[PDB]
Amino acid sequence: FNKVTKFKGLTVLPPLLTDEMI
Amino acid sequence: PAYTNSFTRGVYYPDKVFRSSVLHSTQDLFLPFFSNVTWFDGVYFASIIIRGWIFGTSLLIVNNVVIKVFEYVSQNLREFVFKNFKIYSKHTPFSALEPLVDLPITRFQTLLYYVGYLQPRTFLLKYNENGTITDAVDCA
Amino acid sequence: VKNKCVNFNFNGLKGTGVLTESNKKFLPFQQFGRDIADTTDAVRDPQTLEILDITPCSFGGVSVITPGTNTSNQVAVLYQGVNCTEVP
Amino acid sequence: LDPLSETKCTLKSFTVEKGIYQTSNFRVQPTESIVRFPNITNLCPFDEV
Ligand SMILES: *[C@@H]1O[C@H](CO)[C@@H](O)[C@H](O)[C@H]1NC(C)=O
Repeated sequence: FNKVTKFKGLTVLPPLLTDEMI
Repeated sequence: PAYTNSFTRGVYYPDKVFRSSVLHSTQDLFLPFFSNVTWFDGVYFASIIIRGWIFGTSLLIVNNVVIKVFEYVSQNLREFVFKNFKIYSKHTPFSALEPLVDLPITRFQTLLYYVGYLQPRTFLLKYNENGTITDAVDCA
Repeated sequence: VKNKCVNFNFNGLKGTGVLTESNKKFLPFQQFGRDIADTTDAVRDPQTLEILDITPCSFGGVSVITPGTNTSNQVAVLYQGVNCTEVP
Repeated sequence: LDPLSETKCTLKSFTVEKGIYQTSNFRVQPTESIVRFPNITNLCPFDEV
């Protein structure tokens, strides 16, 4: 989780399965 | 006509816009890095006593500082990039030149020093958090 | 005005935004700051010379959660990516 | 007229099935207007004429 790392109409929608269920 | 190389000098803040921790590539007239300069559209005039500049196709920048051109009156190493009319400057006991003043020309004279002449080029200028151009790379 | 979506015309820069006081420091010559992707993130108050940040006002997409026209006609609405304070 | 009506109009049906359907975009329109110009301290000598 450490190693791997608002705009003009471009919204990033949230992931349905939270990373605490994955 | 003694010649001295100019190493990483003649960089001037291109515009007022503040950029923080952003590398911006600007195509603008600049003195190419590592270019020989004579040592006695723009000039990176520098002086190690020196008083004023007479520039005309006329304007006399006599140094209050008796600037005169229509005429306008205003208020170790010294660097004075001049462009057509924008004057940048820095006084230092890589250094970038603030826009010291902009005033609403074919030949350069001086009265009482190294001169170099700029060309169109593209450079990558690294602004730090406090918006200071710490470094640059000539891309050619 | 501050903290209200307003039309901002600090001299030379025209934009619609929420103007808030900001902590970043512009060098004396600098007027308007800019951020990656080249947007006008901050402006310097001309009269008071303070760094006033600019943020775009709320935008998002409403979505309707329906039980099914047959099961019911009652609906719910998710306003995506907005803060409950600014919804109405 | 209503949130359900907008979903039915988007799907072009009088029946809408169970789910979440994107129908619209919400924007806060600007409340007022502001203009800020620099402290105009400078003035010139018409007074001397
Ligand atoms: C002349 O001076 C008076 C005060 O001494 C002032 O009220 C008036 O506006 C002035 N007019 C001009 C043209 O300077």
